[PDB]
Amino acid sequence: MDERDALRISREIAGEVRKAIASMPLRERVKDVGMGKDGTPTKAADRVAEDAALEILRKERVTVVTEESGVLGEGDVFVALDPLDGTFNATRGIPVYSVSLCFSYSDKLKDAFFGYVYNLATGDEYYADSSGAYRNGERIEVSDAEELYCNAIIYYPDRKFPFKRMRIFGSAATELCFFADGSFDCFLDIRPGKMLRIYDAAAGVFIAEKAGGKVTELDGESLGNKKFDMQERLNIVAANEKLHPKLLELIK
Amino acid sequence: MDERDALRISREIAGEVRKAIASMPLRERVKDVGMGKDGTPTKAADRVAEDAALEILRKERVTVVTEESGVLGEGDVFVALDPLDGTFNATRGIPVYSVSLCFSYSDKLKDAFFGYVYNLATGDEYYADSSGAYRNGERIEVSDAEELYCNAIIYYPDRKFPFKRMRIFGSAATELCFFADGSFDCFLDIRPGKMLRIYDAAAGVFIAEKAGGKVTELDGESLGNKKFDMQERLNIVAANEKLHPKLLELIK
Repeated sequence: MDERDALRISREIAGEVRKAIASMPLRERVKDVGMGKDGTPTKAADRVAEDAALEILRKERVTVVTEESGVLGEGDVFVALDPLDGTFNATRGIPVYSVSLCFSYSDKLKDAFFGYVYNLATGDEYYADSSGAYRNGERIEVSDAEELYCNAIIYYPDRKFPFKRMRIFGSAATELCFFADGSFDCFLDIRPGKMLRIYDAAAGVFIAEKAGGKVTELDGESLGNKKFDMQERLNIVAANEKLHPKLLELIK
Repeated sequence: MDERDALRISREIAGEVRKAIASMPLRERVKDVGMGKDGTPTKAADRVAEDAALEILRKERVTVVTEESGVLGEGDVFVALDPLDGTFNATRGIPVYSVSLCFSYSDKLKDAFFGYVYNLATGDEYYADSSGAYRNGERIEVSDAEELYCNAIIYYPDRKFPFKRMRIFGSAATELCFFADGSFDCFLDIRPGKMLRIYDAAAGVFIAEKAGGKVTELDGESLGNKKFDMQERLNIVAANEKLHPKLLELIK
């Protein structure tokens, strides 16, 4: 498989996933249907979403990692999948939630060749391959935000901070694409618990990097060897080249 | 003018403003045209929305209160208007932005008789009146959660909090409706630098209260004396009756 195929498959899935959820009323959406492999409630909206995506990835030779079902298949191309990133918003009808797809030629983040995040409430399509990163077919780049006095997305502000704005929308994949296109100056998940997961973050991170952002763990080190399995966890500091060090500086 | 005239007027307004913004590209929305009564810039999105609103409004016997154009007119129904709350979101295609209107029978919030918040992105309509609070014409009520381990919108977390989730979406009027809804268990604007202005607070305050919430100043003071005219900005502590007393202690 290659980048154009991943892009064709991802679009297949988003189209099918968006119709599975769009026609499901909030009342149906919010009901628990099971417990995820990941340990949290599977909501009905997650499993309808998760089901439309699996019927596509099934016909392809891959190893998929997902929240509800977990590790699946035995293909050489690994897929980190969040069929529904922003479930809480979806169940509440808040228009910020996405499908997120990251494909890798190995079990580790550093071998990623495609990343895709599709917001299912707006039709906004974000992706990245070798030719760069795009929003709805258009080239995107991080901001040239060199001041600390900037627009941050952060999980979770814990103290006084110097940001012009602070936002938290409930969809990490999607907010990583808000960083990537330059609509926010940085993204931070510095929760000491290290609560962000690999299917949640991998499409976003890769996309953010293709758009020029620097994307590291808490301490500035590379995420390159993050594993596409259920037990991986991460923290994230992401901003352009000049701003990134100041941020690391800030939180240290 | 009565609560029924107020719904009719709000709806036509929602229509014009929805029409105009929907027609302009992001690159346009974001231009500074640009100086309003607070010293914050007026973006092209802001002006177009205001113009559409005001055109409809001051055909009425009203005093308009807006940040952009300040206090307009001399009629004695007072209308707190913000034609586009969530401007930063709107200019980047992030779909949480609304037109907000609160009609009172004096310049004081306590004489409020109608509140109206329309999601310009999604078409969600919230309103309240002496009959009750609605979302897309279905009556609503606030959650009844009683613990601080709840779902909170909060401008801004500065210390360690016990909440189950914290969110910050960039449109206080919409966000007070998320609370009004039960979607979120509380709404907190505790910023030491009380920045919230009455025209962004009044309607969602109005709707949340008709939906059963307790909504007061930061120390628990009543909001009925806050005025549609000027200089003072709000702090807000919004929650069901059982959680509100607890929130007041916590932000001690």
